[PDB]
Amino acid sequence: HMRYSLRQDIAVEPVIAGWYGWSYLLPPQTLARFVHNRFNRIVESYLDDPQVHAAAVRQRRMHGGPWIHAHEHRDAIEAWYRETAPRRERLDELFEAVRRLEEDILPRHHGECLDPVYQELPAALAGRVEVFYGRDNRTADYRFVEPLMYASEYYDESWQQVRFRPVTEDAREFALTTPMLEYGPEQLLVNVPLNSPLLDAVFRGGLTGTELDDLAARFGLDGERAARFASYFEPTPEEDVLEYVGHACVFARHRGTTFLVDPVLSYSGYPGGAENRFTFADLPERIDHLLITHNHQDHMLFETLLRIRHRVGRVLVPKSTNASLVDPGLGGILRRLGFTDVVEVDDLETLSCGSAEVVALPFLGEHGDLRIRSKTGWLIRFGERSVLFAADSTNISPTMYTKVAEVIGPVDTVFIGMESIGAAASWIYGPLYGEPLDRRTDQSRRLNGSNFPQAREIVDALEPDEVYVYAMGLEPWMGVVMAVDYDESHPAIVDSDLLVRHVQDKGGTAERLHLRRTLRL
Amino acid sequence: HMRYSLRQDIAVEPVIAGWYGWSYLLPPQTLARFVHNRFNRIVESYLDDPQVHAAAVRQRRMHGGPWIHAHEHRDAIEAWYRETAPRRERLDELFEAVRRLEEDILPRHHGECLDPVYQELPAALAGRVEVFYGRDNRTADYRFVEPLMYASEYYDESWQQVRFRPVTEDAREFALTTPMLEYGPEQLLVNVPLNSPLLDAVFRGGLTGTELDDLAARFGLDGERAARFASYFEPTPEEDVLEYVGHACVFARHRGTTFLVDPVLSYSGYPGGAENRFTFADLPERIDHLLITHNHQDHMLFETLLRIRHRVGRVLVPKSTNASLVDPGLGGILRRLGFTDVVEVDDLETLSCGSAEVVALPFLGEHGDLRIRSKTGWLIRFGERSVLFAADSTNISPTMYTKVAEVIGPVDTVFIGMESIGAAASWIYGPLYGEPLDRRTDQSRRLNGSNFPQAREIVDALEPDEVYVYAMGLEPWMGVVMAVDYDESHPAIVDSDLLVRHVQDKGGTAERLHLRRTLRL
Ligand SMILES: [Fe+3]
Ligand SMILES: [Fe+3]
Ligand SMILES: [Fe+3]
Ligand SMILES: [Fe+3]
Ligand SMILES: [K+]
Ligand SMILES: [K+]
Repeated sequence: HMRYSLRQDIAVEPVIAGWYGWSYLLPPQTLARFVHNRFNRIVESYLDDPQVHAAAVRQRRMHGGPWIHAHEHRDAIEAWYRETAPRRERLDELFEAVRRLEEDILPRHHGECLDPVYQELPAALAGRVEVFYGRDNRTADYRFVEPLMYASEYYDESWQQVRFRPVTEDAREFALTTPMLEYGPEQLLVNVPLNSPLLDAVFRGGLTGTELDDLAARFGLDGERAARFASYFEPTPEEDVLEYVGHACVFARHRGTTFLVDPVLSYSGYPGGAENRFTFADLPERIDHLLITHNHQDHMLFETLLRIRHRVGRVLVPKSTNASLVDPGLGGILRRLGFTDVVEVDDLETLSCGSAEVVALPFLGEHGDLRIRSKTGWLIRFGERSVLFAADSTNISPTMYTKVAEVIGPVDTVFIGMESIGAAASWIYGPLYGEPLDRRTDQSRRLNGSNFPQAREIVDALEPDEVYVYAMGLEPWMGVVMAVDYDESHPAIVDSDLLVRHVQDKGGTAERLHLRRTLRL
Repeated sequence: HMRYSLRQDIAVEPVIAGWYGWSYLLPPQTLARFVHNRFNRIVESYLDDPQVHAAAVRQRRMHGGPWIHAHEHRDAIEAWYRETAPRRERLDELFEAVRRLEEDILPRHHGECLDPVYQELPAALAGRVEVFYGRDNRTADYRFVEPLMYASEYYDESWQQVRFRPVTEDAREFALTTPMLEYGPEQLLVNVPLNSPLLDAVFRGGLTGTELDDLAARFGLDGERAARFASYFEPTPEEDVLEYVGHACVFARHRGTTFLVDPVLSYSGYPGGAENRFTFADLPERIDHLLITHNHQDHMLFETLLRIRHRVGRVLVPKSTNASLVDPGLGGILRRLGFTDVVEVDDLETLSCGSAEVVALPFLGEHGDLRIRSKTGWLIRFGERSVLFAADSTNISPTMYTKVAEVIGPVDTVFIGMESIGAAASWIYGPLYGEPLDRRTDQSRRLNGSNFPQAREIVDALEPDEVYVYAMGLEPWMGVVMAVDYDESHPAIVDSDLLVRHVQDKGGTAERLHLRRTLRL
């Protein structure tokens, strides 16, 4: 009996409360802030004049701004907006409760026992927060008891969906500001929790035709919708490597153990695409260790994560207990996505992984000076050979990498990002703030990685033989999550050219990676 | 050939920079605060008038205050104080650097990019801190990069010792405020890192006479000192349990797997002691899982921990990344003590342990409203039977245990502390503050556990059949670390009597435990 698997050219996009899914949309407290302060404003702006959004989207320099890219579908958006009104109002109860805690309850205390705060808590937060004083012993603060927030009614799995659609080209349009509706007859929007075993059945494949119908039924699909689901399937078709796959994503194998860092893959089975890409079909059966450096949209892509989930053994992430709006727990987020073996690792702790050893390295900067602990570089020692994936690590704190080198010893290879001009922090995180900063102050708070002198100092402290600049946002499929417009005048490109020369002139190898590349190890 | 092991009546007391060893003395940044703000003041006060300390120590109600109990040994103390002056001055460089960061550098910023802070850091802190803004986006704060602090010169293992001495009775004198010197010819003070494998050789024992001499030599001992060491040794002499051992310490075995929570043991081999105590000699060969609820002096006793270390498989502790002076990393502290398999667990995460499952439960309160995340209750499910060790958990946040019960399901047995009148927070933590609170405000900040209504609500939310009140500080050997003076008028005792009745009157079993007790499971 014939067996079928998901086509390689069909993307399954994640959806949370109508929007393309990413980390900060899963915890209810942070969803509530984004809905209230960002998403409702984008929709209401659109429904008051669709032509402004049309005019912005018509221009590539505006891509990544607060614009609905599906501007021709006013009625669908309007109906979607009115049907979900009770979900917005439930969530606004959590929004208001946090506001009340922050503005009306906590600032009334000045160093005395905080027991009376708990007796005054809004119902949405009762039993689900902890309060305490900061370092001055007088200014009250709080954090969330995160798993009780996920157990609350404000975390609602029925608001989660996926949208199936074909992929017809390498480039992807910016997706984070457009409601995720079934805009065309080729697309299918299905109600399903992002952690569902049903999604695993989909991605694992190997199903008979009748099994596919059982699966379609468990998804509540019938009729032409079930036939469309079926049409997304087609008859089903070990020594060392290090492979640069794209942006910050690198694949390795060592003595049979596999590793994938900051995962982002592209698709295949459509004509006209670039050649020699590392796509989903190139993945091995098992990904023993998945490593994530930090919680930025371009390093943890839900769409990629859900598709590879069924192959993954263990996930490694940086450790945080902040349990705040700017820094929700990454491990908790990954477990809500259905990853069941997640390990958090602190500064300079070591963990053995197959035949290799992984060490977490400090990662400072690139987070707009927010109190965010969820970031690290990963050093992997593959026997005698050690590789650092530094992602967007900076050298804003001079001497740290010298101090780190004194503990970790020598490193042979360094992948380092050089996105030296980054977005304003308020663009990514502003909806989470209690109130805005004044505008000129806000402008100084950016999400910058290493420029040339910063990278130079890191490489000099660590003394690798090979240095690759990566994580530059050049691959067209990264357009889902960032603006991908490139020229060799860009300060970032110039600064990477300097770094590459610097390293060449010291006797090492160096290169800014552009597209897939097989490598030493 | 005859073999020898450490006598049961010989205690090996930990010493850090001259003082009895406990958690907050190991990280250099917190040692520096305690030395500068507490210990130097106690010594200088003593050396100006020994008779005040004599007069305080003469009275039991004062025990636990800032008093040197070895008051008759003025010259030894004076010489010790003058010989260690260069260690105090090295440490004062770290003290001053932190002060400068907190008072002069950080308050100059008001929301703008913090990069220039790093360029101004004192040398002691360069490369070893991270700065960032709090929730208001304008008030700057910081934390330590903890392993770089341990790699710095301010963390100095040569300042660590142990002191061997006989134990001749159950009661122990309060030890935390008296320099740990060789006050008598029966005592031996040895320079050795607290994490040394040499200490493991000592505690494991089974050594021949000549092996003991090799060991004495590796400790740098010769002559009469080596003979005194030798005299501390004597010829060397599996179904389910739950055993209350003392204060908050409970031992369990389940399907062969062993568990020890909040370890504190007493000694034996001396006449006149209470009968039927669970002492070091009663330990099994292996302690598979060691669990610590929180980082208070009466729940993590270095003296007990070092002695059992060689038997321990894995340590479980609450998770924190605060990396602050009030909340240094517990896991980092345990690894510096030589424990090599330590796992940190967050709110409501589960871990399988032998045949049982452990779940961490939220623990709020009893920490003076400080930002301290290093605290949890432990739920162990031993097959069908589940036991909660709640330690000093409170119910200051109404509804939390109801919300927790909705996630964890039913619990059969609860051990709960009821130390409802606790010390002032500034007594334990005050040396770590940047400056004092005004005195009347400070008085409201206490380290209280559950009183009667608080315990009642917890038991009511969780519905156990057995409830034991524990962790009451009644055992005489807890005098090392707290004042042990008891009467049935004490509000704490009365409130526990009410709780015990309440539970009896609902059909369950209940008891305040006093001394060792074998139990159900
Ligand atoms: Fe980033
Ligand atoms: Fe990035
Ligand atoms: Fe306590
Ligand atoms: Fe206690
Ligand atoms: K829920
Ligand atoms: K050191």
